Amino acid sequence: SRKIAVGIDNESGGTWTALNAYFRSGTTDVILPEFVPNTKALLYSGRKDTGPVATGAVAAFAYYMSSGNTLGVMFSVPFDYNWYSNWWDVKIYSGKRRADQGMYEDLYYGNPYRGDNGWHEKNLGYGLRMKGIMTSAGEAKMQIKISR
Amino acid sequence: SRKIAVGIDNESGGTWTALNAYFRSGTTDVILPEFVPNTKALLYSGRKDTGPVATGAVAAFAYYMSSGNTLGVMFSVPFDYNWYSNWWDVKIYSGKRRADQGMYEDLYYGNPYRGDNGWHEKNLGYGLRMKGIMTSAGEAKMQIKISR
Amino acid sequence: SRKIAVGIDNESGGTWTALNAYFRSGTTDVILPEFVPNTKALLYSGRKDTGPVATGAVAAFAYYMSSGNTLGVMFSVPFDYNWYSNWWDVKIYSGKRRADQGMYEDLYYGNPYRGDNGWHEKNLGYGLRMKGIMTSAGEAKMQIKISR
Amino acid sequence: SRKIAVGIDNESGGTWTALNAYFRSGTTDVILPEFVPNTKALLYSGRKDTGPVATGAVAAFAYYMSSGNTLGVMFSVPFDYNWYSNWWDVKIYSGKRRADQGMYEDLYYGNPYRGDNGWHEKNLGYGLRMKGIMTSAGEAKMQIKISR
Amino acid sequence: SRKIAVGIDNESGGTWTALNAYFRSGTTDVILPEFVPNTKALLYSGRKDTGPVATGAVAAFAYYMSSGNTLGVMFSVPFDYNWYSNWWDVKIYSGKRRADQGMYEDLYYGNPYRGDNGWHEKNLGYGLRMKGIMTSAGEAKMQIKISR
Amino acid sequence: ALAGTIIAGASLTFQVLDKVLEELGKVSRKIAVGIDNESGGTWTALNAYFRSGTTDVILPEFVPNTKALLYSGRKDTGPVATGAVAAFAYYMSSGNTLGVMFSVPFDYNWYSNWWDVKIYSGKRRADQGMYEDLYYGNPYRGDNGWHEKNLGYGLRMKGIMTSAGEAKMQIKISR
Repeated sequence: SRKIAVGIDNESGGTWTALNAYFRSGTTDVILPEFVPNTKALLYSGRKDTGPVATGAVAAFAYYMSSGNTLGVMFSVPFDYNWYSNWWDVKIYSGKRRADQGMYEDLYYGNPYRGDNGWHEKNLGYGLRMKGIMTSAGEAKMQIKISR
Repeated sequence: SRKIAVGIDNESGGTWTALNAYFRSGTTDVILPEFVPNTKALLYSGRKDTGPVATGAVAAFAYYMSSGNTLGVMFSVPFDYNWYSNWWDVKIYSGKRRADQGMYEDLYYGNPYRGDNGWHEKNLGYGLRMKGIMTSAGEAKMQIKISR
Repeated sequence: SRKIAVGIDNESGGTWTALNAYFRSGTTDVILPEFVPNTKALLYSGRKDTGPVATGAVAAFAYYMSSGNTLGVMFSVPFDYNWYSNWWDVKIYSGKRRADQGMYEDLYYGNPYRGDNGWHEKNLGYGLRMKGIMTSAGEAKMQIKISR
Repeated sequence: SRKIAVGIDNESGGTWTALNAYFRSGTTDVILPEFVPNTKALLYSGRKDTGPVATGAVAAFAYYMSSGNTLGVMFSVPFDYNWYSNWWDVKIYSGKRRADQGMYEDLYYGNPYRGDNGWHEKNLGYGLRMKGIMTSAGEAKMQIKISR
Repeated sequence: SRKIAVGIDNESGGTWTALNAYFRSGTTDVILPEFVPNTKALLYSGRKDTGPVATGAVAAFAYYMSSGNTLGVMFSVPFDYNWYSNWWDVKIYSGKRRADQGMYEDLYYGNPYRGDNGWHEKNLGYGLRMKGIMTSAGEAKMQIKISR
Repeated sequence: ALAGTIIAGASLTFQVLDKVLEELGKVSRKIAVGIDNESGGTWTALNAYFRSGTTDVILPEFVPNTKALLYSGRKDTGPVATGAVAAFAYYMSSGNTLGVMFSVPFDYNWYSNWWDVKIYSGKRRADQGMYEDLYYGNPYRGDNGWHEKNLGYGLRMKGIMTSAGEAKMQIKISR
């Protein structure tokens, strides 16, 4: 039972606009919301693919803020923890950058915060910064505080 | 199992009238809602045939806007993903064009948007544009925004 | 079948900032609440990992006192009471100290209070005294009152 | 399937605070009430060890009153009623006395009242009088009216 | 599946004080209430022993009339209807008498009332008069209108 | 309301009859009992002799004038194949015993639905003789139809049930 709940807050004073959600592995059961206005919250979810397949649920999605840049946020809940370990990363990409294979490659193989059930903080730049955390359970929970 | 639930935004400036629900593959448990008023949402569904039958889920839908043309839309959630994938496409067919094999071969075999759970935007013509996305999961649900 | 509900009262008069929650074994279905206002008691839980795996519910977690100090709380809920038992403790670590393997080892191998369903008192220093308990049951509940 | 519930009235003219609960066998899924103010009825419960164990929920708990002494209450719901039997007693102990193995055996091997489903009254002393009961059922339930 | 709900109304003009509840076999899942005030209805219940044991729920209990006398109720629902049958009786005892083995002896071989769902009427003496009835099934009802 | 709660004589209709019938819970041999009180006196609960069958609710102790009663019955719950065939005796305040019977057997293949209402002389507690005399005087078959009988002593009866085991007493006791 692998699934992830994603919650991101928008305080930056601008309107957030949906770009896409790329899925290296796994799938979602809910369509990602097209808008999350200022002083509002975002909800997203995912799950391991139906059927007895030994693969994780690894995906990322891109979100367009009113600032004209794009958040790159990822999650990775794996089926096997023998080698795979849960990871999550947040970055802001200049301009309108669509989430894709390369976005997950960059965020996963850059400095993705370990899913050690610990809050992680860093300045995303562009006057924006993230406070996020994702749990290490087989069914993971994630929550990101985007701060200006 | 693959059951589809389709919602579409009618912000095209004209109330839509349901013409027919051409189901290339699979069937549904609800009737194509006849009227889609302005500033409302149109909900429909579809699902594989009951029983262990190796046939996918494809249907093509037509609606008559007040602009004098007809929207041509279809969905495709295959039975076996080993050889096919999720697909969709949105078009406007001139005048009175009922849903049939026509739009299915014109769109699914034309330039269909991949069912990769990504937001797609293009000008449908006649001063109308579409904004849709549908998850790659078998149990998928899609939102397609039609605006003038 | 092991789990533990964790609740901490914040009488200290200052909001507690969530730092992290290191888990030596086991995971959680809830995230660490980022803020703990004064006169507001925390709610949290920990649980045994999915599967017939011999893993316990043993973890430590810390918060940031508004006084600029780190308050760390540990619990111990083993799966096998034959070789182990319930254990819990609080130890305050000056400044910003992250909960880690060292946190868990030091709290579990210092003077941790037995989960004998018995209330325990000790002034944790820095003008803060802990009053707490956690039941011997494998599906225990933990309640700690932090008094100034 | 053995069960024991504890409800103690407090007409002692002062505040009551929980000291600890000692369980020779069994455990409780609830927290000892840190406070049972005057003219307010205590709430407590317990049950045998979950699993195929041939041990009942035989236990006792020491509870502190504002009078300056400890009220000690024991219960004995056995697993094998064929050799064993239901039991309960309450003794008053000078100063702060903590429930332990000695406390359990004293309240068990002293003059404990039978699980006769019948009210028992005896002068506990120190201005405190006891009127209590608990059923002979395996799901025994105990109620004591502590009055002056 | 042997059980009985036992009720008595206190019209006698004074509060009734609970004394005890002697049991030869069977037990109750609810503590016998401490008092039955004037113009109030008492609720009691009992059940057969847990486990596949060839036993019924036969017992008795006593209450103190505030005028200064003890009233006691007998009930008997056997497990094996092939040989034994339901029986019940009530007669007020002088002063304060505890329900016990002798109480149920005198109340079960003491001309018990045949609970064939038919009213049983006699004067208890001391200015008090009973009125009660039960069914003959394993789940009978015990309602007594004690009146002056 | 409840089987046993007193309701007005006009209130004891077929609707309330089936309501109390279904209130007890669905068993094949289930009987609803309710007797219209136009007898000119308050009825007193004598007893309910049960050669067979059982029930949950109690005889209404007081049945005031212009105020009928409610009652329900149910088949036995055990390893015995019998129906809810039984009877009970009432007593109007006019000074006589109101004796009613209700035969709702488990097996309609051999036995059949029957009922009968009589005013037995004096204080006549319900017993085996009660039910047997009511069943062998003139047992009214469960024909889903009314049966009218002069009860005597300035009393008469008008009652009915269903044919099947889902019996339903709504009997009008008049002058």
